[PDB]
Formats: sequence, C-alpha cells, structure tokens
Amino acid sequence: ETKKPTFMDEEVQSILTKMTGLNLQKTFKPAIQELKPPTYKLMTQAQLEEATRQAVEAAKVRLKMPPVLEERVPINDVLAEDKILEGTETTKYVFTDISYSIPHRERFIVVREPSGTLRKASWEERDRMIQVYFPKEGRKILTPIIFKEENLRTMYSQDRHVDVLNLCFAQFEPDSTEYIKVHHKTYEDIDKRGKYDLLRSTRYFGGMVWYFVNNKKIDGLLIDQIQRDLIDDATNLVQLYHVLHPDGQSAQGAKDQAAEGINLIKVFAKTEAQKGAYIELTLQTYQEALSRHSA
Amino acid sequence: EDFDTRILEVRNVFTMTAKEGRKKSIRVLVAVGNGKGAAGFSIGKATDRMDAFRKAKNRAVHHLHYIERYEDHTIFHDISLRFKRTHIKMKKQPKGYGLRCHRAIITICRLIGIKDMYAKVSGSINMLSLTQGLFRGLSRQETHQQLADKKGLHVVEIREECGPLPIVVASPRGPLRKDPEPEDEVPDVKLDWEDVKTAQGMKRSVWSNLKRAAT
Repeated sequence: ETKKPTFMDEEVQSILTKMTGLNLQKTFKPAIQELKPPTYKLMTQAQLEEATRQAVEAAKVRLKMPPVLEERVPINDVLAEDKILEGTETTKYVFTDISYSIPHRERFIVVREPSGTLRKASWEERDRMIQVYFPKEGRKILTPIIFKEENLRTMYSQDRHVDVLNLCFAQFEPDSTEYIKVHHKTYEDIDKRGKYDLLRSTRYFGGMVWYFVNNKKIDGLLIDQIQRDLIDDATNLVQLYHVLHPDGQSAQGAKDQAAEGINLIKVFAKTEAQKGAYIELTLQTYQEALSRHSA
Repeated sequence: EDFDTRILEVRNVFTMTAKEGRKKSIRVLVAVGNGKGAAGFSIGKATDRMDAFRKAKNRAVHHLHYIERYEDHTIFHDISLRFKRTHIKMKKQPKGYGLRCHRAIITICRLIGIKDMYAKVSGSINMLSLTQGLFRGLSRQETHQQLADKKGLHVVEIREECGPLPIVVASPRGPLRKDPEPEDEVPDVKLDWEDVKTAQGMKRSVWSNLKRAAT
C-alpha cells in the first residue's frame, strides 16, 4: 500500500548526504601516524580544480553511511541431543568452519556441550570465533574496556564522539546489541550537549539523524541548523520527519496549509515540537539578520 | 644575545720559524646562529685558544647566511652537493624525524633551526669543507614560492596522512600559465645508487637505523 522509507532509500540517502555536508579539511584531517616526506606537483588552475574534484569523490566514498540494522535475534537452535555423551567431557567444544570462501554470516559454528547437545554458536560466540580465525584489523577477541559507561563519559567529555563510533564500528557488528547500545548512548550525549557539529562531514551524521527522527527528538538538531544558517538542512529535516511520520500533527498541518520552506519549521514548532518556543525565537532571530543583510 | 655559538674544530697548528723553531698556534672553527634561519661560521687564529674563540665567534656574526626552512623545521628539498672532496647528501624529512646527520651537521642545524633532516657525508670528512659545503648547499635551496614564480604554476603538496587532499603550498604572484607542464614519460634525472639500493631493500648495514639519543 504505502511503505515508510528505509535508511537506504535513495531519497533518504540524498537528504542525509546533504545534511551531513562535505568538508575536505575535516574529512581529510592530517592523521597522527608514521610519516613520509610529501611529494609535490606543478599544476595549472585546471589541473588543481581536477585534483580537488577527485578529492571530493574520494571523500564521498569515505563518508558513505553504514547501514542502520535492527538488533539481531539471539541464536538458539539445537542440532542434536546426544545424551550418551552426557558427563563424559567437562569442557565444551566450539567447532568453526574455516573454509576460506564463505561469508562470515553463513559459516556454521557449532558447540558441543558437556550435556551432549550440539547447538549453533551464539551471536557473541560467532563474532569471537570469526575474530580468532579471521582476525580483522582493529577488532579484539575480548571486548575493550573503553566501552564501559565510566570510560565513555571520559571520551564524551573530550568531545571524542567520532572516535567512540570508530571504535564501536571496528569492534562490534552493525546489528549487535553492543553496537546499537553504544551508538544510542553517543547520539544522546550529543543531543543533550548540542554537539551535532562533531559528526558533520562524517559517515555517522546520517545515522544520528535517523535516530533522532525515529525517536521524535529533532528539536535540538533543528535549532543547531538554524543557528548556523543551514535552513536548507533544517527544512529537509522537517521534511524527512514528515515523510517518516506521515500521520502526525505537523505533517497534516503542512498539508492543510501547503507550507513550504521556512514555513515547515513554523508548523513543526507549534504542533509536534517540544521546544516550540525556543525554535520560533531562534527562527525569528534568523529572519532578522537575513533582513539586515538584504537591507 | 639571540645568537648561540658552537665550536666545530680546535686544532694545534705548528709553524716552523726562522729563528724560534717550531711554534704552537691555535686554529679554531666556530659556528653561530639564532635558531631562526640566521647562521654563520668563521675561522679563528691566535696563539691562545681563548683569543681564537673570541675572534671566530665575533667574526662569524658579520658573515651570517640566511637559511630557508620548510615550515620552520626542515629543508625545502633534497640537497646533494660536493665541496672540494667532501660530498653531502641531505634529504627533506617530516616532523618527528629528528636530526640524523653527522654530529657537526647536527650542531650546525640546531643553530639554524632545522629540526628534521637526514644527511650523509662521504669522501673527505674535512670539518671546514663540510661546514662551508653545508652552508653553500643550504643557502642555494629554492623555496616553493620561488619554484611557483619561476614556472608560473601552482605547487601542490600531496601528503599520505591527508589522503588525496591537494594542499597548495605556493602560487605564482604573476599570471598563471594555462599550458600544463610537459609530462616526460621517463625523467632523465640522475639517481643515487644508495637511495635505490635502500628503496629495494638490497641495502643491508648493521650500522644503519640504529637506536640513538634524541638529537
């Protein structure tokens, strides 16, 4: 009938790509790593504009958003219950199929318990076993302690939210419960302290917006976009909100009033926004400065 | 007060004299510099070692060179020159590389203000030839702005730590050429077998890449 969009829809990806932004100085920030002497080229204005265009293409690859997945369902499947083996072993066996050319989500990883039951390894056992035999750079078999609540607040205090997300992306699978719990705790710390600029020009901005829109908490981000004269992004945010909540007070108000542009933010501020007063004021201020520039 | 003085060589010179036989004098080589590109050297001669120290250091500040530094820490490009029989090959290096050079070059580089450089001295290791050979090579280095002005093109720096981002380091002050620089499929530049032997891994030396104190 009428399906609500997914994170990977071309319309949603386009909206989130623009709201993210592309800053070549931030996207290609100098990395603190082993250095080599740089190379130099003599370029004309055209050769330079081409090199800058190629850098923009390389950045749009580096800003490719990771897909937003739902939490994976625990694996609880028994393959066999050989009771004759009950009490013959004290430790369980984990068997991993290490055939090279198999996707890791299709690899049979089974566990023979001391009770004699042959069962499929749990999601946590699978990710641990795949790291043992197919070690991925940046991933640890044992969960790093940085992901404890006490250590994440330290990283948030330093405004290292992007490092937390880079660390979480490297350690946990996108549908893991640890991956989602960390991202949500990071998105909330940004919403509480208004640190939305820390994720602009990164591949994590879209997932953050997706979280706010689905949880109906875009008031903080909408104010941040207006205070920065990003009304094109602020207007797209209210449109993405209406697209994902079509049967809502704000979406109807926009239909009844045929609102467009800045008017959408006014409709949203009155009907559904929690901080409706702070948005109208923040929006009023913007219209003034725009009139001063016009005059 | 802004200048520091360093000794590079103290020699006892012996002169045979018509009536007094072998007499002993002192020849001293000292270098001066302020750590911000201004550096020089002078020879001092006297019967006493401390009078020679005075002459060289006072004279050196009237023969100062200005040395161009890339980002105030290294040289602008690799420098390979010979002065008489002393060969000096210097390589531009990134920050944190330190001064991995002949001890005299290290001393001179601290006076100039160079923090990161590799140098290899071959042939005659004559302190005076090395000093004036080093200052001759450091005083004739073309900066990025000079290269841009000479060729009327942008000088674009590609850093692996910054990925494909093109960093314009220098642009010509005059008009900007419209014709690309010719792309010679193969450059006819002379190479150092030591550099090539290293790049290929065929250079094995028990003395290279040894752990040393911070310089």
